[PDB]
Amino acid sequence: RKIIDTFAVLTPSAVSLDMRKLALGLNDDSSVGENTRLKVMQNCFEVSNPLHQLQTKLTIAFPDKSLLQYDCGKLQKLAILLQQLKDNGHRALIFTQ
Amino acid sequence: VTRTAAHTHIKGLGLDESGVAKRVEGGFVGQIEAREACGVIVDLIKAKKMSGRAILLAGGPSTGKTALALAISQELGPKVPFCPLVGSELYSVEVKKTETLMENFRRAIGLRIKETKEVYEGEVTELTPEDKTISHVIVGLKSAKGTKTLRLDPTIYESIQREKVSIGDVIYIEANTGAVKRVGRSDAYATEFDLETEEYVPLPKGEVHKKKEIVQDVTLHDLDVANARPQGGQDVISMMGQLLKPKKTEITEKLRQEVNKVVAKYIDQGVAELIPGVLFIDEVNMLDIEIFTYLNKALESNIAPVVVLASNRGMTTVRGTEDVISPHGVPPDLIDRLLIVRTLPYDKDEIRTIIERRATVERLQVESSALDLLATMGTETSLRYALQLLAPCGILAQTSNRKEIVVNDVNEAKLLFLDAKRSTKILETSANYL
Amino acid sequence: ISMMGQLLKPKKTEITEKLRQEVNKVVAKYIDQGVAELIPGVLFIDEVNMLDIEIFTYLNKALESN
Amino acid sequence: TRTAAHTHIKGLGLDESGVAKRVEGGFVGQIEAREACGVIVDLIKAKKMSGRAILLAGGPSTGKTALALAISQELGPKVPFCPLVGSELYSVEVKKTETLMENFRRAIGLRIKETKEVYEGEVTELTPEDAENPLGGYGKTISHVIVGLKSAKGTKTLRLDPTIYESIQREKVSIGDVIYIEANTGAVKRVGRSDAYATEFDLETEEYVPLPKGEVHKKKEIVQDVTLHDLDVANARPQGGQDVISMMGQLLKPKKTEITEKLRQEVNKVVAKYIDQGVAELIPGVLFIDEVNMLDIEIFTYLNKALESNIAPVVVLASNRGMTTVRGTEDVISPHGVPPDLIDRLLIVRTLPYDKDEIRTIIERRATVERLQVESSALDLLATMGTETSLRYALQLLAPCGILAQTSNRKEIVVNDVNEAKLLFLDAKRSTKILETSANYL
Amino acid sequence: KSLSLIAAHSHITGLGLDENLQPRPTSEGMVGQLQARRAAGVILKMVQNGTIAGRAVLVAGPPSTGKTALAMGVSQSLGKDVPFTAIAGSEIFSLELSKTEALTQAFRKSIGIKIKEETELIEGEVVEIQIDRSITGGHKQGKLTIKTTDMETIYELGNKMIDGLTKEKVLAGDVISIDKASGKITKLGRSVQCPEGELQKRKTVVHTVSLHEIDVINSRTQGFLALFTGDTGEIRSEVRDQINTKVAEWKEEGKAEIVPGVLFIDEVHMLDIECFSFINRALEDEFAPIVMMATNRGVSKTRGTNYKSPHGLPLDLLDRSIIITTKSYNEQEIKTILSIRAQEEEVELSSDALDLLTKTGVETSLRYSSNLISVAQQIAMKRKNNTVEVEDVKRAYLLFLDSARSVKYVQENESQYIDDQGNVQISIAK
Amino acid sequence: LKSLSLIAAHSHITGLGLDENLQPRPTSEGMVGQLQARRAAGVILKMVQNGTIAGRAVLVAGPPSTGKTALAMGVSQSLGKDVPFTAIAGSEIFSLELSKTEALTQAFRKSIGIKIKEETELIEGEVVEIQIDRSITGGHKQGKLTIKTTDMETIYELGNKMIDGLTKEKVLAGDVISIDKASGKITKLGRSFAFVQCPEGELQKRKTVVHTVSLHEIDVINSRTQGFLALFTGDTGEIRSEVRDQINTKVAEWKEEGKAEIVPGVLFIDEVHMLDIECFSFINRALEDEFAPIVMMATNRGVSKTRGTNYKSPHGLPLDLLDRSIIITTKSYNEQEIKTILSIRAQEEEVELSSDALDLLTKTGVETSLRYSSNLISVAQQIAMKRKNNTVEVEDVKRAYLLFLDSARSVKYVQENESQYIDDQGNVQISIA
Ligand SMILES: Nc1ncnc2c1ncn2[C@@H]1O[C@H](COP(=O)(O)OP(=O)(O)O)[C@@H](O)[C@H]1O
Ligand SMILES: Nc1ncnc2c1ncn2[C@@H]1O[C@H](COP(=O)(O)OP(=O)(O)O)[C@@H](O)[C@H]1O
Ligand SMILES: Nc1ncnc2c1ncn2[C@@H]1O[C@H](COP(=O)(O)OP(=O)(O)O)[C@@H](O)[C@H]1O
Ligand SMILES: Nc1ncnc2c1ncn2[C@@H]1O[C@H](COP(=O)(O)OP(=O)(O)O)[C@@H](O)[C@H]1O
Ligand SMILES: [Mg+2]
Ligand SMILES: [Mg+2]
Ligand SMILES: [Mg+2]
Ligand SMILES: [Mg+2]
Ligand SMILES: [Mg+2]
Repeated sequence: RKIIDTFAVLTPSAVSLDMRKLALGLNDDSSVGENTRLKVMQNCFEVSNPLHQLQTKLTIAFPDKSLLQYDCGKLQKLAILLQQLKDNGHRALIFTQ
Repeated sequence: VTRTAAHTHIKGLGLDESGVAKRVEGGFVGQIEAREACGVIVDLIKAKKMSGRAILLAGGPSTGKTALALAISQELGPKVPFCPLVGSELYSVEVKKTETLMENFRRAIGLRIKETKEVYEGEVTELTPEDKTISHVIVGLKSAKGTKTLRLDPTIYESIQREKVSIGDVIYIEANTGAVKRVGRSDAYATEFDLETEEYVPLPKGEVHKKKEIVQDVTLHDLDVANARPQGGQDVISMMGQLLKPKKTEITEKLRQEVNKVVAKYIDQGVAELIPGVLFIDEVNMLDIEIFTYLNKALESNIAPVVVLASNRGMTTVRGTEDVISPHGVPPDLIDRLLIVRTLPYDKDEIRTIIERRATVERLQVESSALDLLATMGTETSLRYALQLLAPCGILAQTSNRKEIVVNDVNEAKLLFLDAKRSTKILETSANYL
Repeated sequence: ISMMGQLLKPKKTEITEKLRQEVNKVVAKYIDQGVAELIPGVLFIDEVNMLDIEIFTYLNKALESN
Repeated sequence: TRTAAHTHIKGLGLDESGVAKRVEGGFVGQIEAREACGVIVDLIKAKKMSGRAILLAGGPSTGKTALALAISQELGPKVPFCPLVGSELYSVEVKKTETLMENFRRAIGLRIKETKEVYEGEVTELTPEDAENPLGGYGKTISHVIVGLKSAKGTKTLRLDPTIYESIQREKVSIGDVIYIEANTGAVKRVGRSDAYATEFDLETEEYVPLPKGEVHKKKEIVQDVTLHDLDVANARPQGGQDVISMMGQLLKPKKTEITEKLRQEVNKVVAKYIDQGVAELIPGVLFIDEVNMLDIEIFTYLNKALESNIAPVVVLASNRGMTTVRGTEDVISPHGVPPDLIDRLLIVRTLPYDKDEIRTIIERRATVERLQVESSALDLLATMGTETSLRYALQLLAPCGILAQTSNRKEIVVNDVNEAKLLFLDAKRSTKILETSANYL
Repeated sequence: KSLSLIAAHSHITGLGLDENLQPRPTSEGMVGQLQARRAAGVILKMVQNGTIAGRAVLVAGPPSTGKTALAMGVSQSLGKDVPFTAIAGSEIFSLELSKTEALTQAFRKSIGIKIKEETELIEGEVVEIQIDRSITGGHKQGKLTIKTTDMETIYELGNKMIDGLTKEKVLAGDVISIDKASGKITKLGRSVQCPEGELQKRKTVVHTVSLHEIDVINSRTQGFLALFTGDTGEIRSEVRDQINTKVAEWKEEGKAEIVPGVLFIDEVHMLDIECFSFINRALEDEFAPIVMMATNRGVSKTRGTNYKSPHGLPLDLLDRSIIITTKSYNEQEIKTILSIRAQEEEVELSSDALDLLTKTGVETSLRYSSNLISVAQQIAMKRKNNTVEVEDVKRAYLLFLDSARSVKYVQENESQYIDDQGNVQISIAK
Repeated sequence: LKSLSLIAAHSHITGLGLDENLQPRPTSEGMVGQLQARRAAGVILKMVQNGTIAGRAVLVAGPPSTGKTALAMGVSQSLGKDVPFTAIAGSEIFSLELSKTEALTQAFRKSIGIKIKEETELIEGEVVEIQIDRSITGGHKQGKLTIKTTDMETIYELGNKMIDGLTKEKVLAGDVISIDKASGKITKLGRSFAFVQCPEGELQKRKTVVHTVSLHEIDVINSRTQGFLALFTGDTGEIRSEVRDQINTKVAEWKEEGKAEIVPGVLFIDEVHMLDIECFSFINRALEDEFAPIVMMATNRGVSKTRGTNYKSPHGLPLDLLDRSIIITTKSYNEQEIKTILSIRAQEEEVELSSDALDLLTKTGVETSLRYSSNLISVAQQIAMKRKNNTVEVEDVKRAYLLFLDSARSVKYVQENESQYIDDQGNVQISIA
């Protein structure tokens, strides 16, 4: 789960909605029976899949928690000097506007 | 620090506003006529008027064909799509060569759109089923600046049930595509348990409903794949639908024409703008005649973007043909629609300048004498070999602690590494097939 | 499962001789009860010269069948 | 009792630390060959060397394959031995390279032995034991659970921690039903009701097993062996009844997929982890490829890099042919069909044709396994025929002579019977001589 | 509509003709080629007549002379509502589909069928729609007000009609069209449009469907997806044998009609011999399109056989086809063609530049000069002058080499270029 | 720590064994002889360890029985951990489910890896006791326990999901466990008093965790939702090139942000003399990409014909590939060097040899091929094991010499008996008379 969580990025930029219902043939109007599509919809609503993580990760791109310091040029060399001052036994102040 | 493989010292064609090519610009020495005729092609692509035009450049090895074909891609800019391709890639086991050749033409024409998406976010207050058919669900999402309730589709309800959301957990719901994401449990419930594995996130700031517009660009073929095959979705029926036919299939001309029509209806609203691109094929001599003869008909089409070919050969037989002999391994009927750009080999001084600039971009110091030796090398063996020996000489200089290359180091590099001409000489006289 | 089995495109497959034999058995019974009547038919092949020697060889064993 | 061209070979037929016997295990002659293979048996029993291949060459009907069957017998049934043909490497499902790599990993087996203490028997009764809780409370507190066990010849009473009530509740056992309890791992397993309770109901859907024999407390060990390939297939293949991926397993078809190197190395990691603790034992096997002359040069090339692998087992090859053009290259000529670079990596074992006196003994030894007995006069004809026509011809004529003897009601073969069998069945040379005299296209 | 930038054939539209079928010297982007235009026109009127089917015709000629433009002008002159199929010879070769089935699929695609259906539709603005929950008195009670300019009336909904109005959210004040027989609602805009007239009108709906499109739907659960996805995968011949009879009965009943479309095959010389053997049988059947084939090559070897047949096609196929020959262009036609391309590409050429471009067009090829006419406009654009000049044509002539010049350069530079034997010299000296 | 290992030909060699000056030692780290070769390989070693250069090809040539394959093995061994090294045969790229060019790109993708690091807190301490609250058919449950360490004794309430985790793996007061807050995984070091002492230090500590994933894995993961299964099952084909073009940009952004660092690897190809021409034509262009792993090859074939073309190219490869590639040749072995190789093989297999048996084995090893003399040394011990003493004697080497035949010895035996062997034409004599 961890590797899938970190290394899944890309998204299918171009999609067509309501192509999923039409692919399986289950929709409001089709040649399939009326109750059969409902029973299939409930069976799919029940049975669970382990791949839901890859599914939800590949659908929407996740900012996660990690882009806070990676989108700021000042935060790139900040935590580094905070580690350097940490290992040297020093205290620091931060003044902002 | 900076990785350099046979490139990155070329920042473009380096042409002035009048079209005249300088002797030295952007990592380019000599080859003035080819850079000029190439810049003319650049302006032709920027004009967008021409379509289905093909220009091939024929020259000896090391003459800089490919290196010049990267400069036009650098000159067009990142906004213009460029599709590097090798003639050996057109052979595919899953789909026929013809479909793989036609596909790249659709991949070479980019189309940028603009669309607005609606976003809902907030902490969940109430969740109730309205329950044959899967009933809808009323969601109580609580924004920080307000409170709003919204009814949801049964499918997005299924995705919600699969995400194990609960009352008081911050979630994220996309309107158009129906995507569902959970950020985490609300920060106010952090004190409910002393030890729990679930992280706590603050309440999303702002209104529940938010909007914005995106300039996002999508290649035309990427838009065609969407209409051709289903794509990932959080529902199970989506995963089964995409898992029913994972193998790629050939697209009929009808679907392509319809997608083109809806593209036109998109450009009528002023939402999108269609721009062409450049298809580049390396080693065109490796193509079968079946791909050439299809290139005869495919270039006559109006939607076919400008394509550029590269081949280094003399008079040779076309692959797949028995008695047919034609220049550059291309059939004579296809060569008619093609325009040729000739390349010339460099002289000694131009080789010396090449090794100089490549040494400067590689960030390495070379003394004048060892530089002259590298030039003589470049004349007596090959241009690629002189550029190849540069790094080992610097490594030996690192072992000797010297900060500059010396004649002794490049001579030692000549002793340790051999070129093709020496190795063939060892091949002619040997015991058992060295 | 049967729904997705209907969704998948029909793909030709090599039919075993056992199933063919069973069909010949039930038809052989129905022709005995008189509920069914079997009639022969004619096969026509054009440009037979385009056939491989493999198909020509299999035609020898195919023509000897009842 | 079925015999096909074999089964008169029992082992190699060697002796203790010495030269092979003249006749042992149905083998006659070729003492040097089965001796040299006898050393290879020791090399395989050493379980040290890896990727060491050998090749036995010789003419047809010289006993090439019987030596491989013999060393296969000498290794024992526990040592894995995979018969394989060079023609089997070509498959439409996957590339030849993946099939060769798979067969290379089918040779090495892995043994697992486990000792577990068990408690089995009927249930005499179940009673809780109430004790004071560490922190005062009004409700009940159980310190232990007492479980009686009845088996044939013995009886016992046990005391368990109170956490057993969850497992007992899961197994739903109450009284008078035989259970299964593992000592350290714990919980329970319900095998079935006791046998004496079948009479109380005239009709019941539950079977009644008898009480366990012997003591109620037992300690037994079970050894299970699995090859590394069979282990990898289970790792690569999904397993579930109702799962969505498994749902796609149905209605679709499984096909052999090329296994990645990462997965193989991952299996090697856990196999090494279990072999370090002493629970696992790795025994290398033997791969055998008949008719290596049928292999393409692409497979011969992959054998060069494949034999240098660390876990690669010992593979024995057989090529009857002489100087030939290697498949895939028309100009190249190498002995036996094996390229010289591949010949460089192996050891050649020569085979010699059998003498007349050895042939007669071959037929007379085949008669015992055939259960048919022949006279001395008719045997002398089978010897000369065997030397002139071919060896496998006289061995092939044995059964028709016996059937004709049964038609004549005689229990032993006669010269007239071997002649009558000669006229009915023709060897290769006679047929090839008949083809020349006929213009019928025969 | 139909965004297109520039095509080779973008200028010629609909060939050209007169009521006497005699071609004009310059008619609708078609110059030159007198006899070829008359024969192609006879074929065109033969298609428009539709009395004869399953006939093959051959268009022969030198490269870049009056060949593809012919079939293009026939397809454009044929106009919309009639099928036209153009496939390359290399396109029928497929890994997933057999060559025979992929060859029959075009014959099924080139013949269309028109099916008409009559429906009664009620459309208009909705000012007020009331819908009530289930009560003991009746299942559901609702009244929708459909307002049109000529007449305004109120309808009481039919139960499941109420499920269609509640199924998709409908806001009062938008123009919709409700289908009584279909049972679905179609929204045409908001009140963007104006009510035309009476609410209910009887209209007929014509649907043009090819034989292939009918064939794919019956072989699959959903075949319309198999149309777009190209996964069709060798439909059974029995299904087609049923489609033909059902179409025959539809024709006898008068519920449908067939349109004899045209099938054009580019690069027929590269077709396999098996396909040539199948075409002979495919032409003699009842439903087949009129076939036109064009091959540049002649007296060559047929693919799949050792011997060389004339024109590159088997004689058995040549018997079934009628041959049309095209002639090389004269000097006076080339300048007019290049002038047509000049008017098409928005390129202004002086007469002095037209003379040089015509001379180069005669000395080398037409396709070349017609490529240069596009390139010179940018060299003229750097000079900022609106019209192209002779010097720009010469500069474009020296910058981009011709084929004949490039061959003569390769023959001298052969030592530098790679050779069939693989020999190359990348070293300058020694 | 130890992968499954048996005695192999490339076993003994570990590391390249080069001096800080890069000059080779006569005998070091299992390698003997071949000075210019090992030094030229060491220049490539420090070249990869530099990592500032990309897209370079090198070739190792020579006759059979060289150690060029051994040399590259020594480069992979001296390369060390954390640097990906991929070695594929030339006949491996051919595949029925995948294109040769696609699989060739798939080989280039596996060689370059990416390292990503992260920090996760950890709680490690002994348990005093466990208190859970449940109700029969009563839903909600409430747990509590008490964690103990030397300097800290505290009490933690149990969440809803912590209960299921503690019930999954049995937790006792005696058992000492270590649990991550974010991961929620329960890790049991072992058993304390009914053999590890109570953990020293604070109860809660934060330690960094590093994850390394190859470019190929990132490429396959993003193709499909079930594409993650293609990692282990190995079934994937025709990966979209747009996915690779996007992954390159995302990885470049990750490098600029400093989030993820890339580790350049080494690509090694064995038996490159047989390869399709489309593969070479694809390599020529593919070596010029920004991320190109360093490519080293091996060709033992002389002048011959390239597969896919009729003409014979020198060395077995087209000149276009020979241009940008560098050629490092190899030389044959001295009579003494063979003796040294056989001796170190005896040390690796742990087999004691007599001096006379070493001289005889060296002579018959020089007359014949080297690998054959290295083959006999393993059987000599088995033959001597029946003599009940551990030694290798000239008699046993002679017996092993008559038992196992050399190739050149078998060439004559085939040539005299050809009537018995099956001829190329198909004729064979199976009868003695
Ligand atoms: N005019 C030039 N200036 C600088 N470098 C050049 C020039 N022409 C060629 N090169 C160098 O030569 C190298 C190989 O040339 P390439 O384009 O691969 O030859 P080919 O087109 O024959 O394949 C490139 O890395 C490029 O940097
Ligand atoms: N030592 C032996 N004693 C008796 N029969 C033998 C002996 N060696 C081989 N055979 C006979 O040879 C046959 C196997 O021959 P085989 O090795 O398959 O021929 P090839 O060498 O062509 O493979 C067996 O049926 C067996 O009866
Ligand atoms: N009669 C014509 N009128 C105008 N242009 C023509 C004519 N014939 C050929 N062309 C020109 O020739 C080009 C294509 O030639 P084409 O007919 O395709 O030759 P072929 O079919 O032999 O390959 C088109 O750009 C078109 O402008
Ligand atoms: N310098 C060396 N040090 C140790 N062993 C060597 C050396 N050179 C060659 N060898 C031996 O050569 C054997 C294999 O040679 P190899 O290089 O595989 O031949 P090829 O070049 O035909 O592939 C190995 O078992 C190895 O022990
Ligand atoms: Mg190139
Ligand atoms: Mg055999
Ligand atoms: Mg044409
Ligand atoms: Mg006919
Ligand atoms: Mg090798």
